[PDB]
Amino acid sequence: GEIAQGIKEIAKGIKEIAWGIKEIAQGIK
Amino acid sequence: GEIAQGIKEIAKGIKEIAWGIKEIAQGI
Amino acid sequence: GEIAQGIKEIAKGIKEIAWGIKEIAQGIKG
Amino acid sequence: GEIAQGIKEIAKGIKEIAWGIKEIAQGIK
Amino acid sequence: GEIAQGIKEIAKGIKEIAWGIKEIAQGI
Amino acid sequence: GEIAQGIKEIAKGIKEIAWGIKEIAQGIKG
Repeated sequence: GEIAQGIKEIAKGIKEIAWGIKEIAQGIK
Repeated sequence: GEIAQGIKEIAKGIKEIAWGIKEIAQGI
Repeated sequence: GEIAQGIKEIAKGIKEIAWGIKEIAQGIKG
Repeated sequence: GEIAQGIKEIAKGIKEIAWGIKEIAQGIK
Repeated sequence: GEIAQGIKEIAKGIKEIAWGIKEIAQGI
Repeated sequence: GEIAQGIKEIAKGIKEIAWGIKEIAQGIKG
């Protein structure tokens, strides 16, 4: 499904955002 | 299903983003 | 439902992100 | 609906995140 | 419906967040 | 669908946010 695909792509991007935010948080410390 | 799984994975990632944002806010 | 629960947990996390971003924005004012 | 309510609350929080990010972006300049 | 409207408003807010993040990245 | 379109536009914006966050993270390395 187009919706199923979109949700999968959002999940992937959110995982990448979570990683980058942790990098920023550690990089500020 | 696949949608239920995707929503669960998004919820998990958003919880992790919320924690990291709090760490940035405290770190600043 | 599992979807209903997931959406509720996303709403909760988004509220927490919104709070932290506001704290950062104010904290950059010093 | 619980889903309808959740989506409304997410939309509200995303609007607030958009505002705060713009504040940070301007505050960095 | 209400869900379709909410998803449209989320899409709009995410576009605005994407622009602001790019401004921060360029500003840094 | 309107929902299908909205989800696609969210996916696109989230990919762009992910890119910008990576740029910030690397840019904080200098």
